[PDB]
Amino acid sequence: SKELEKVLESSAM
Amino acid sequence: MRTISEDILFRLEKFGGILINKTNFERIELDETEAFFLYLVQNHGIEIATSFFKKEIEMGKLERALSLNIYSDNNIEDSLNNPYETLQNARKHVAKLKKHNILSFPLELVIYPSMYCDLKCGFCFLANREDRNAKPAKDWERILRQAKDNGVLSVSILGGEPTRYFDIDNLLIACEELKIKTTITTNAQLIKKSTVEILAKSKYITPVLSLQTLDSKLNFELMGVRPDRQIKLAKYFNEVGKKCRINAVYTKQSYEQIIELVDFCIENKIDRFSVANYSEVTGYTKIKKKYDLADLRRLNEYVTDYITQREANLNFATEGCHLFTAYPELINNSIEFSEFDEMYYGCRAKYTKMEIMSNGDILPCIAFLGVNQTKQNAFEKDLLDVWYDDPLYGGIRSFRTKNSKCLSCGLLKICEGGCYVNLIKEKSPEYFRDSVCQL
Ligand SMILES: C[S@@+](CC[C@H](N)C(=O)[O-])C[C@H]1O[C@@H](n2cnc3c(N)ncnc32)[C@H](O)[C@@H]1O
Ligand code: MET
Ligand code: SF4
Ligand code: SF4
Ligand code: SF4
Repeated sequence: SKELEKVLESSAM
Repeated sequence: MRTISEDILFRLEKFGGILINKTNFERIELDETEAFFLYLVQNHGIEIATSFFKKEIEMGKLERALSLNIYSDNNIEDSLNNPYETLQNARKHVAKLKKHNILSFPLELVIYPSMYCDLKCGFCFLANREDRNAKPAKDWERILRQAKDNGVLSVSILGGEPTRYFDIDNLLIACEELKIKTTITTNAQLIKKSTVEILAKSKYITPVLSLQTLDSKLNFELMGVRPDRQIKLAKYFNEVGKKCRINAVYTKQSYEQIIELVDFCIENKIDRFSVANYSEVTGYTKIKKKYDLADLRRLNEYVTDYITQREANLNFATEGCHLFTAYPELINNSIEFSEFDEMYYGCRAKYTKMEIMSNGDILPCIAFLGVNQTKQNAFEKDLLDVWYDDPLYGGIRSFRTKNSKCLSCGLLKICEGGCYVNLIKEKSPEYFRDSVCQL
């Protein structure tokens, strides 16, 4: 979830 | 220690409130009690706020809020209203946010004061880089003031080449004076000495340099210029002790070329090195897109391993919409989001982002630059009014996919079939799954 949160935070321009 | 610090963002939300530290962007979700308390602090000061909620403090409800390092002394004048009316407006505001079911205001504002650019990058998402109707900084100041008052988190100055914008210096000074966490992204070719000086001494503004590679041959192919100017300016900011970042678009760099950039960022103490997904969403890009989001993850793995194995330190990041689709192992139906995260993660155009073109056009995203629908004017209408009633926002916010696979996807609520702008291009947007999705 910490890993998922980092990826989701980066999922943007 | 009388009021909320300028380095902290506090906002009422439909679920209570949100707290964000502007130095690292870590969030804290608040209940109504905490939110209304801090709302009084914001408008009346700690003494009035604490007196009002004495019962709640007595019951231990506000222990966390009082303990947080978010307080300071400001020159801002308190509200002329009675604290009871302020609390009255708070309840009305929260109820309104519930009815509209939206975040209160965008966290990310992106302004394009001039679409003019001196370069013509083959990967540029803009259709044209000409502009003869750019507004003065004074007109943009009115925009920034609205953004600050309604709880924006950060402002990004783009274009176009913003350092070629005639009134850039005043615009930057305006951001500094309003204490808005700001970034400006530039090709660094003909940046003025006055502009560099303002940035070097700035507390609230961070420069980002657009640089694809140290390889002089390849960078010229991609940007039409050598890397010399970006390299030179990055060194300068280091020597004067100013934080500076670099952003590259992943077009056709090799791994060895990326690593060359990584090493450069390490030695010159770059504050952040980002590699962006090459986005075709606007439909104006020229260079062929070689790599996909799965390839972007592949690069992330390779670079992070290199940094670790070489025992180096660098704030490295890969960025792009729907990048999570390249992480299938992290996706499942047990994923549960908070009320805020569900509206924040995924497509930022829905509830967290606003972009304003040089002519005042308000877009939920730059992706709407290639959408043939009417856009409201920021120079003639309040941002907040548009944030509520705008049809483009309403369309992308209410869009729901009917795709079978997506309906069973764990990230359905934050994705809805992929990029909304891509989907509406297709014959049946609600059944089409965006091709960027690697799942
Ligand atoms: C989109 S903004 C913000 C980028 C990134 N989020 C950051 O932290 O700076 C500015 C960058 O967009 C890049 N850019 C231009 N055209 C692009 C495209 N078609 N796809 C992706 N990035 C692009 C420019 O090179 C510029 O460095
Ligand atoms: C569309 S790019 C906008 C910012 C600047 N022209 C750069 O490329 O760095
Ligand atoms: S420098 Fe920025 S605005 Fe100018 S062409 Fe390159 S990417 Fe586009
Ligand atoms: S496009 Fe569909 S399947 Fe792919 S991540 Fe989004 S919702 Fe899930
Ligand atoms: S509209 Fe498309 S490009 Fe813009 S933020 Fe949402 S997913 Fe990304």
